[PDB]
Amino acid sequence: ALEPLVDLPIGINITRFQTLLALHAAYYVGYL
Amino acid sequence: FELLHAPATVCGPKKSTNLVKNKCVNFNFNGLTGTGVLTESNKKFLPFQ
Ligand SMILES: *[C@@H]1O[C@H](CO)[C@@H](O[C@H]2O[C@H](CO)[C@@H](O)[C@H](O)[C@H]2NC(C)=O)[C@H](O)[C@H]1NC(C)=O
Repeated sequence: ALEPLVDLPIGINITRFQTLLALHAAYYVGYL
Repeated sequence: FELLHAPATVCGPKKSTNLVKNKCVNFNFNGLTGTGVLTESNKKFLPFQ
């Protein structure tokens, strides 16, 4: 169960995203 | 105006009283007008509620 962290009233009309990786593990993506 | 059960951040200039407990009172919390006995409770609200 996931509690909220943040809400942004920032008005973006989004359609796309990506992650960011740190360098000089795995990740999973699903939809609502 | 946003009306929600989430924490308020804009309020009218109503002066806050002290809190009175174990006694029947006519309360108002952030515009939440009601009437009842306010008392300390073991309901552990999550930090966002
Ligand atoms: C939100 O932004 C998108 C572009 O990022 C707008 O365009 C999309 O929706 C239109 C609906 O009429 C389509 O005509 C476009 O082809 C479509 N474009 C893409 C790339 O998906 C969209 O209109 C915006 N939302 C509103 C309510 O206008």
